[PDB]
Amino acid sequence: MGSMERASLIQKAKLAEQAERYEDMAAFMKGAVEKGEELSCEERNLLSVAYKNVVGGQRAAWRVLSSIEQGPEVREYREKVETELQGVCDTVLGLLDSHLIKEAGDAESRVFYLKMKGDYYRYLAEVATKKRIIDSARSAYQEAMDISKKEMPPTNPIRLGLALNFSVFHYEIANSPEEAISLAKTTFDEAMADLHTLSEDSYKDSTLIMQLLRDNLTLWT
Amino acid sequence: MGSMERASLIQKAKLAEQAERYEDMAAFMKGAVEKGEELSCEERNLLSVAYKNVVGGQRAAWRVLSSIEQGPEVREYREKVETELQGVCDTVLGLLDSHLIKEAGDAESRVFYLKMKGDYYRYLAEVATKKRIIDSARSAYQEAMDISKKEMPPTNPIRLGLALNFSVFHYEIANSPEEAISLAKTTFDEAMADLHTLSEDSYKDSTLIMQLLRDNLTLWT
Amino acid sequence: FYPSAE
Amino acid sequence: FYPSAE
Ligand SMILES: [Mg+2]
Ligand SMILES: [Mg+2]
Repeated sequence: MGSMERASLIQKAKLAEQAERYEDMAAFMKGAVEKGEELSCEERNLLSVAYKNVVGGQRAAWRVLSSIEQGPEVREYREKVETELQGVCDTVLGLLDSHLIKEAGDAESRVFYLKMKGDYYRYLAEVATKKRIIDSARSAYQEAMDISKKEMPPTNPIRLGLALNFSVFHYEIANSPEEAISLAKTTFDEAMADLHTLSEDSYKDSTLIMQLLRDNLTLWT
Repeated sequence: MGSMERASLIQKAKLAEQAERYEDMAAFMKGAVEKGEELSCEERNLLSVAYKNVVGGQRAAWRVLSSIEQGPEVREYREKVETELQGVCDTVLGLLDSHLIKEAGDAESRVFYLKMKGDYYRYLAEVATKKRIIDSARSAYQEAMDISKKEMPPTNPIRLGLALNFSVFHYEIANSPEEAISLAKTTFDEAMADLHTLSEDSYKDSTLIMQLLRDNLTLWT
Repeated sequence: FYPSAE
Repeated sequence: FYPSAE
């Protein structure tokens, strides 16, 4: 993508999203990041949707194959999909480390990128067989939590999605279901108390993510 | 795939189908065809499911992008997807021509492959801007029809799916809606009259495809 | 537009 | 298993 204009990459990412061509969408957004300029809010969302969909298909496939696994063919093919998943997570982590996080000074950008760092170390942990990868996810989520608590209101959708994902990290990855349940409860309750401050459209944005926290609390208790 | 055993390719195609990894499934089945042995019935179905899903995602994307098209970016990206679709159709046509069709002597195999040849020329025609490609689809479907009428009963599922697809070719590609409607009606009626010959399981197989013929007749009349 | 064979 | 953020 080095020969393509930044604006054309961004335009084609949006076309690829409409076409449900998520591998193309992630390749266009990788090329836009590698132009070296910081991303706007809408561009950071495009980067995240593209990779979420790519890695989401790889995670689903890896879970089907790992279940069948429980000749060498099932293990070889699960290994094949696992390696490709690890490569996509390494690519995202590499964009964050060169140089999205270091250039991100506003809280909205910095928390978004540190949450992504946590997420893609978490996806590495889901397949790992591990301590160091779990620690790297934890450390990224904790830095993002610290900034979000100081800099954003409790209803901010990035803060809420970070706390949701850190709660899933604690329940599924770190074997800390009580920490998961405490974080999801505290986050839901502090957001409920701040909803009165919001417009109708912001209220809809924040209550949609709060419902996910509640859906997990209903699964966990 | 040259270093992988045929049986391991077939096993991994089946794993890829379970995992909804259709590009991998088609690459495994391409490697199995290129071993040079004829395919069994279940292997021919694996080849067709894999490519149908790959090309089906490309057709859907091409339709979204062609609709948006109605700077150079929308046309460039529609061209990008179109070229990749044409490459998948060329790959399938190339497997059929080297050497699946020439080695196929039983009617079940030969009609299946000639129907596939018709189908993938039809997908080329959907994007073409053309006469020669439409003629190549027609010629492949007509050879398959001629064999199927002589060699298979009117309820045979390959015969029914060929007549369904040749009817869609006439309505959507060749601008012959009356030929489409006549073929779908005649095929439905001749199959209905032969259902009494079938087991319960064959009856279910044939009536499911007859319902597609009826669904198109309801759209077309 | 028009369903084809599975 | 447990829904994460959109
Ligand atoms: Mg900055
Ligand atoms: Mg033969």
